[PDB]
Amino acid sequence: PRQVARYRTDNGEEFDVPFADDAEIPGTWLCRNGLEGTLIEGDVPEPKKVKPPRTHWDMLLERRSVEELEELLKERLDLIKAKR
Amino acid sequence: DHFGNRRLRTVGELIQNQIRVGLSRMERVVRERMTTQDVEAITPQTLINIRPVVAAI
Amino acid sequence: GKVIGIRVFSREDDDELPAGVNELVRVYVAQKRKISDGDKLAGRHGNKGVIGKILPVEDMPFLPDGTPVDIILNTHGVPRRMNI
Amino acid sequence: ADSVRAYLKQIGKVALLNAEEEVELAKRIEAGLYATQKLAELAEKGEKLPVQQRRDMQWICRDGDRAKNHLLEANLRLVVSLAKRYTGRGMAFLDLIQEGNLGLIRAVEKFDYTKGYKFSTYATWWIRQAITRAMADQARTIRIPVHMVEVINKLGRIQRELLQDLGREPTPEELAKEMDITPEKVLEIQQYAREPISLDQTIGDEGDSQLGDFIEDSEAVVAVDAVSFTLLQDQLQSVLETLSEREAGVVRLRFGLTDGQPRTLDEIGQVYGVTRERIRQIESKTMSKLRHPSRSQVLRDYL
DNA sequence: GCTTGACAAAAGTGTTAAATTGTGCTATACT
Repeated sequence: PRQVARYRTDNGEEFDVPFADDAEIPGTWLCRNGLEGTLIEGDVPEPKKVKPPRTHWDMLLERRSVEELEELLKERLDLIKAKR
Repeated sequence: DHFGNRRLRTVGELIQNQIRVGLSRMERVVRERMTTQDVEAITPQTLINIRPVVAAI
Repeated sequence: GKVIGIRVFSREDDDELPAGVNELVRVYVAQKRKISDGDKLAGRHGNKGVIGKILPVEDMPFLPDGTPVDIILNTHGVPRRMNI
Repeated sequence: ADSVRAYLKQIGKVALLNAEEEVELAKRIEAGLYATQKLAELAEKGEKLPVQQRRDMQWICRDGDRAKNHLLEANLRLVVSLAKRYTGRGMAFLDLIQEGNLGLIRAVEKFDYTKGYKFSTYATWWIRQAITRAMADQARTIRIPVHMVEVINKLGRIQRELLQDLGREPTPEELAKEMDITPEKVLEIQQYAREPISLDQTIGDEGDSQLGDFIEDSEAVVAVDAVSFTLLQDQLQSVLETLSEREAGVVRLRFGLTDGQPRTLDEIGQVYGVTRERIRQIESKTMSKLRHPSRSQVLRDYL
């Protein structure tokens, strides 16, 4: 008893991953390539964690209010104008 | 060099030399500790970490 | 051989064993080794050699007393080699 | 000749900064982030801006990133001055430095020029934490979560302190009491702290043999057993012959001798098409037949 | 030679509460 599932990597390589006939078939599979692969047939239901990695903007917004930033930008722009 | 130039460390003496390494490197730790630590808020017990001493023997 | 002594170091009995060790026991076995053919004998002058054979006391070069000799040593010391 | 020498020759080229310069670069960086975010938000909200001004904001970014890079390249010395103290603790000097630079990068991202504190004041925290956190995540061949590396060091601290007060290594009870945890926990903790040893080491005298050579492969096959096991399979085959055709198959399926996977009474009764109780009854009789002296005496030796 | 319904133990399965684990952070100044 062997199920043959094929996944597709982002770079274009394909892989065959034999599974048991009775068990569920995943939608994404860590392949020999080292990258994630999506299965070709069976629909994916891929529930992406959807966790937005914290960025430099997040760290600045949590200390400067948008008004303080707007005032600073005016200072910089009023400075670049003067340079002309 | 010459034969007579041989010293011959005795058991007690070459043991002491190993202690020197333990004490000296212990003072190297106390120098670093006292600068970062608050003055008068530290004692010999807090500055002395005898680990390199006992671990040396 | 025979078992001489046993030393048992337990955990219930507080004792003091490396972390994780519960019980520690050591058995001492003794052996009475008869001088056997193959063993290595030697004198104080560097002469050494194994026991090639052990004859019964009956068939052994014996003095006129009937007093058998204990060991028969060949003339190891070649000339110049000496071992005086 | 030497690499750590090279890294120092380059960071030493950058010119250190005064209190006034830090704030200017800090300002340019924050202006760069907001300018970049404003341009992205205006497209989302379907808004436009004056042509000349919009192009001015774009340059604010190029100047903002130059500020970010300039701010880091100036305080690289600070990272090294902090990385010197953690050498020899199981982490190469450079690795400490690079991890310090990672911490340094974050300090720049969170520094606040409005507080008026010198930059080195707030950067030392992140650079320091970046190095320590790195050691707990990389120093050990067998990784230990930081919280466990945290408690292990706390226990060694109590141990060292208790060692200095009592004049004797504190027992698990003394060490557990002072640390407000069970003595068995400190023991379990003391097992985690142990680090591995090198197989490539030389325990034999004068490199006669490395340590790894003395490790048994207990999983390797045992020739005598593979033969006895083979003779046992052959002997059971004969014993199976004495049983009923169906009765022999039931014993095979019940223990999985044929397909290597046992089957419950229902499954066995499903292949023979009878109740699961009937299979239970049949099996019991097989065992009685198997315990008969004629059929069973031959297999005792196989324990 | 077989099945029924009882009953139980054992094996699962879904739902929750610890605990374990990973990340962020600390503002005299410190190069």
